[PDB]
Amino acid sequence: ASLKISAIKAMSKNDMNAKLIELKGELANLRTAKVTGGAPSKISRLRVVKKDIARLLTVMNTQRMEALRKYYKQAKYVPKELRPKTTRKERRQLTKAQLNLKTVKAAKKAQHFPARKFFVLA
Amino acid sequence: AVSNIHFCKDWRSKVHTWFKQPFRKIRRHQTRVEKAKAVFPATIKSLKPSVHCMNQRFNYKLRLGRGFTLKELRAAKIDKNLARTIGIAVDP
Amino acid sequence: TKGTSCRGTRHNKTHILCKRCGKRSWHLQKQRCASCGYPDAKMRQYAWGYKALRRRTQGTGRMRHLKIALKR
Amino acid sequence: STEAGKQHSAISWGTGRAVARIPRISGSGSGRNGQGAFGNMTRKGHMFSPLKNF
Amino acid sequence: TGHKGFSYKLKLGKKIHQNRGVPQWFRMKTGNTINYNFKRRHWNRRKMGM
RNA sequence: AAUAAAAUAUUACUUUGGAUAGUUUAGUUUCCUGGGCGAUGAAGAACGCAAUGAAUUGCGAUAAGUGAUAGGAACAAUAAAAUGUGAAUAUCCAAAAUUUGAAUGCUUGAAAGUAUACUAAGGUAUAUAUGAUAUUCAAUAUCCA
RNA sequence: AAGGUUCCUAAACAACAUUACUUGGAUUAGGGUGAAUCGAUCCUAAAUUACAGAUGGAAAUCCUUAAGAAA
RNA sequence: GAUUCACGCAGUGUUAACGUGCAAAUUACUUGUCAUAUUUGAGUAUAGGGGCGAAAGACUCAUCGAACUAUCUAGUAGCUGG
RNA sequence: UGGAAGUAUAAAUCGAAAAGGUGAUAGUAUUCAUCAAAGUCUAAAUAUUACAGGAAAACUGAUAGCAAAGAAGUACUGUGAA
RNA sequence: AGAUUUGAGUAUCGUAAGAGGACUCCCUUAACUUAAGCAUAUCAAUAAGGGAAGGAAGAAAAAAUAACAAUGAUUUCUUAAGUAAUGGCGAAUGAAAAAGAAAAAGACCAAGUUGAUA
Repeated sequence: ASLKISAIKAMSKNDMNAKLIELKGELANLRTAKVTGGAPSKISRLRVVKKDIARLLTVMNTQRMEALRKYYKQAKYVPKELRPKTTRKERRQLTKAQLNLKTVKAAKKAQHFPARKFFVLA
Repeated sequence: AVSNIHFCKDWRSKVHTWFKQPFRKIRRHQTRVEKAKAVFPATIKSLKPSVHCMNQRFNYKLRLGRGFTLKELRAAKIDKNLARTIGIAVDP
Repeated sequence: TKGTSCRGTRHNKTHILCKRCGKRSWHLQKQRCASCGYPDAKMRQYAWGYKALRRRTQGTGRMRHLKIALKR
Repeated sequence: STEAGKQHSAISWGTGRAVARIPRISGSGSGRNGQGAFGNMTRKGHMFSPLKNF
Repeated sequence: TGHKGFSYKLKLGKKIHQNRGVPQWFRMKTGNTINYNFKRRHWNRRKMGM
């Protein structure tokens, strides 16, 4: 695995596209070499190159999604791929504010008649 | 002696065994302790009346009831709206 | 001729591979699967077939997503 | 286990087959089929009165 | 048959691919018991029933 | 009358067989904590992916693994390459996640397919029932110029 | 139709084809199936199955153009 | 819906062969029949107190005077064996 | 249903109120006692052999213990359920 | 033309489905078995079939017990108790108040009133 993720991050978007085309073409010729009787050093190169494409594609996708998250951070209608991670049950449950809601009659009574602190002498 | 044993049904699915009993004590005791730490006068087991038992078989004995009637609170000069907040049971 | 001789013409499949359960239990003329009860939305399970429940149910497969959720 | 040794659909073959009347495993294609069944003296069957947790 | 559906043909090819033995190098691994593939079948011995 | 080839009996050694003894990375039962799936596509099924893999394991066209954070020098059956400028290994994280499956554009037998709209090829949306809002309509159904 | 690699070649004969086999539809490793015109795909036959509707305590059943602001 | 031969098909007789078979119903000769109430492939429809039957309680996957499979179920046994 | 001249539910018919229900032997009357139906919500004490993670054992020790101590619901059988 | 009522098509934002069902709430008129036969009864809210749920669920604040020197929502445990009762009064089935504990908590709609009414 020789792509040096530190170097991928410094590259620009077009450079990533240009590099991805170079890697894919180089990998394609290495598939030919293995079939046509390649050397073990060539075969080990084939395994290595496959990891750069996975490494290279991850950075492009991660950066693109991160930019999208910033774009839709203030948006009213966020795409479902960018909403907070929950389960189906969690979405359906009432909000904590809704659960604790009380009527004005009960809210004012609890204000005027709270649970006192006391103790019994023995 | 004529035997009367009701084992003709599937008692094997009706058997309840008490292997959880030594751990009910630990559960209830720990929760009972947890209540005292949180707000102590809640596990205080708020005050309850002294009411006679029913029927002539028991009527000479006294036992704790549930809640003081509204007339007993007035005689003791306690508001019923304040009684529930200071560990007094009230039973209208 | 109810034995050896009658088995000469057995060259017409009744059941073919199903699509939801993957077994050779799709009845062609009946247009239903005898095992997973296809067309039917609910998977076919019976309380008398307790073994057929343990042969195909939750946890007998990959659990590709549920294994992450339960551990979460 | 409450269901240990009782997880077969076996029935006795009956008489007229030169074999005992202890129940036998159904089906074919394996060595298990046609063997003994739930009976206490058979192999891979339930024992005598099974020990209960109660 | 000579005539087959596309999906059925691929499931025929996989059954061909799975009818192979253990490679020799796998048999030399430390603590290896997998010497023979007991899921093997031959056309004249067992019908795969598909 | 005679023979010990066969036959029989005992012990030693060898053989077919796997009992017995020693042992356990497996089970059984009870108890404690939770009981955390799915249209944001679940459980299940199918196919594919390792330098040499058939099963199994892990994974999804970024393939027995990618990024990030911890982690500190290995793996090995055989070669290679990479490696303290960070190998293995771990994960409730990030990206990614093929064909199906409630399966949900229409069709589906073992079926290969295919229509419209938006952004040639690719990718999205379009099943049924249903709540609120908006818009377009229908019926002199009630009045009504 | 059914079978599913049994097809061709090479190496090799431990097992299998009631002796044996240098043979094999058996072991191992490779190779092999090319369509604008042949078929599937298209149409409909006996028949089959949907939305809405009707029926049922329920699962589900009936209806296939009749019941529908559908087709 | 005449008489016969042939490709085929059935199963009258030998109550032949075989009867730990070639075969969980077959073989040889003989006999009959061999196109319209004929023979036959595929598709399709009919399913358990149900179907189908030129009717034998026949056939419904070697299972039929009520199939196969699983649960009730370790059904009950004054009877037999240990 | 233990509820016995009807304890509960449902159907057909009938069908209240200037209230009324209950006091389990049907009926009428007069007192007594106790509640106030025909709408809704509500923590805690309670259950658990799905499943996941743990801890224990006068349990079994490869014909035993789960069917499964190895690629076990696997090899293999059946058109199929199994 | 206009003011309403009612019913549709489309668009937007969402909602139900399927898995699991050990424990929870229910629908349905099984039989083997016992009664030394058997036909009511028993097996038995039991098997199978079907629906719906959660981390628990169900129930819950008296048209409730009792006849007392009276209690006081619900739930669960002990006792009452194999008792009252039911039953070819045969085989068999069978509770509850009282009393002792674990825990404790009460609040709303409808109807009525206020209407320069919101």
